[PDB]
Amino acid sequence: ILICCVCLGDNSEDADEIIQCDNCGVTVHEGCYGVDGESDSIMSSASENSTEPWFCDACKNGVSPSCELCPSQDGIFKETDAGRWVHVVCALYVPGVAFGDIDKLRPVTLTEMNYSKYGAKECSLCEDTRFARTGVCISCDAGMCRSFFHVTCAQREGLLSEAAAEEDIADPFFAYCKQHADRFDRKWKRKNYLALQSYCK
Amino acid sequence: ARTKQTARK
Ligand SMILES: [Ca+2]
Ligand SMILES: [Ca+2]
Ligand SMILES: [Zn+2]
Ligand SMILES: [Zn+2]
Ligand SMILES: [Zn+2]
Ligand SMILES: [Zn+2]
Ligand SMILES: [Zn+2]
Repeated sequence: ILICCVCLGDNSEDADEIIQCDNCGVTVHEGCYGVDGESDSIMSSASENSTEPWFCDACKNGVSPSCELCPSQDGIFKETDAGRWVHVVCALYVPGVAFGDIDKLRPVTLTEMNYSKYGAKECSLCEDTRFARTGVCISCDAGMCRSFFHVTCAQREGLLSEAAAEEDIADPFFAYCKQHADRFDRKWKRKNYLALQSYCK
Repeated sequence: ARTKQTARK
């Protein structure tokens, strides 16, 4: 079963397929990575098979990167304008981080304001406490709750949500801590997260 | 891998 490592959804259709990197194995919605609606590759014209190879941006550059915004090494990355790397999901959820091209989600331009938040909050969900003050934490978005976590640490716990397009919320990406989360949403998100972990390995 | 657009209905 294919799960997108950015949004943890499992729907895969001809318009938005969940694809897989043929080197590191990560799986992602075309539309969650800016690789949607692109013509078949030139290597693909050869084969008569129904599929063509695909590689994420980090593998295209021969790196197994770390993220400027969190301590996790898993998931899928985009290059920054300074030659560093960030998770797609970190860039979506961290305030003040935007994509320079929304259609292809590239590149990511991090600012002095982003860097001044490094280590500024302690991640309350880090399993390795040695990294709880690396990177940049987001907070719970319920009321004035001041609970902080890395984006990818919240993702694992099933805490990242995305508003539907019809809801017309300007920033549709939000997170709640466990105290304020939707219990059903957390259930299926952790389930898809765990299936994604078993899938890659 | 990725499914070619030619093979997408
Ligand atoms: Ca952002
Ligand atoms: Ca947000
Ligand atoms: Zn997705
Ligand atoms: Zn890869
Ligand atoms: Zn990250
Ligand atoms: Zn953390
Ligand atoms: Zn909260």
